[PDB]
Amino acid sequence: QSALPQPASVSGSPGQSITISCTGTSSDVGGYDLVSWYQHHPGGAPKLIIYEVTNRPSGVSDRFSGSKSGNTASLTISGLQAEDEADYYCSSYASGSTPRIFGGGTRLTVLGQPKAAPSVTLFPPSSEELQANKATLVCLISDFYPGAVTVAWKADSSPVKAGVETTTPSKQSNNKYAASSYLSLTPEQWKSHRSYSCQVTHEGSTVEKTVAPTECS
Amino acid sequence: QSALPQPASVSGSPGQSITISCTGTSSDVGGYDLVSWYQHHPGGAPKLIIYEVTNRPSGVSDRFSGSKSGNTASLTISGLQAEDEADYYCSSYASGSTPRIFGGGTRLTVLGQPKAAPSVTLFPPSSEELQANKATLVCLISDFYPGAVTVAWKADSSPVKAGVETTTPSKQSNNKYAASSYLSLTPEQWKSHRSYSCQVTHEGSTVEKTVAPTECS
Repeated sequence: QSALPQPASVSGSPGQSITISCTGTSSDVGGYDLVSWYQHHPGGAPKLIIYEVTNRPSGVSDRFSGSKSGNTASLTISGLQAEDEADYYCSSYASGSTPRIFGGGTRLTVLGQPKAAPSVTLFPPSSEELQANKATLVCLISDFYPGAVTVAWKADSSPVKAGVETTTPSKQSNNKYAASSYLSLTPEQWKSHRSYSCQVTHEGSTVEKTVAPTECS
Repeated sequence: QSALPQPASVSGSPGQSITISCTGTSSDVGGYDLVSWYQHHPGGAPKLIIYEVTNRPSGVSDRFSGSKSGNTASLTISGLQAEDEADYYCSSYASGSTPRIFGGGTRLTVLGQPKAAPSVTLFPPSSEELQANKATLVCLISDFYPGAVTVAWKADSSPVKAGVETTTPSKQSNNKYAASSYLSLTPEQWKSHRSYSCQVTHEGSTVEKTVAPTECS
């Protein structure tokens, strides 16, 4: 059955208030008082936050409330908090054969959250990695907001992008983002050049950390 | 409410059958014959495929079926096909504050190529980083399929969770996945132990990589 149309996404700021709509028809949202809403943080389990149009399970913040008018239902969130950032869905009892149809979901981004520069950390090819005749440098970028980051490499004060590989900013528990830039090199080209560096640029600023061939007894 | 735990990840090949479980209590799964299963493709709307434990709404193939025994419910998909690949959730009616509790979901992977065991590489704290009174270990996981892994860290045969951040696996060019996990530590904790080890599990198979403070003798 065709889903209940919902805004693909919405954005707000801490303390603000947002409304997410769920468009139904006289056969569902508008035919009964059985509309539910779910909050779902990807990776986690969906959570029932509203049922029977306006019922809010105990344990669910009063900042959330639901309602409907005609064939459209809405979920309103007040005093937006960073933790409200998640996906939200609606569903309704239907007059057809389907016992319950669902909305297509709405991703709610909570902006305004504090900014922060990344704490890049450069690693030299490990001992074992060198065994398999391999050598890769790791530029660990962590605790930064937004997930906006651009990285470059220098081979003895000379830009070299032959072997660069950066990951897509994965979010973390501390809510800040993290990513790693790899430089798949040769145990040959590493034990040759003097020192490799990593230049991470986050929101205008730019940080650098260099590492050179390490050897011991 | 506490999520009804279900397997994080399961895989199957075209034509085979797979079974996913949902664990609950006498207050929910056990207390009613109101278990549901939903199929959800990321980006799309959740689709109800099983309700009332074993009931199947119209339009839904006979390949899907549910059942329960005590406090554990189960979904079975037979004659697997590429399209069945998605996140699956269960839910049950419940007594108490919230009317319906949901499971954490299970990502099903219908094998479309041979499985690739993960290649793991562990990096020790750089001397440079150590100076700044910081200690970070990086664990790299590459070329694995299905794209799911769990990562754990140990200190001389003992668990660790503080400072443990692990990324989401991302699909690579070669159609296989990668991921990484780092562990923040104090140069003390580092030197304080004989060694730390990274444990990666893929499809039940677990491999380890260990590192020791000892750099020079």
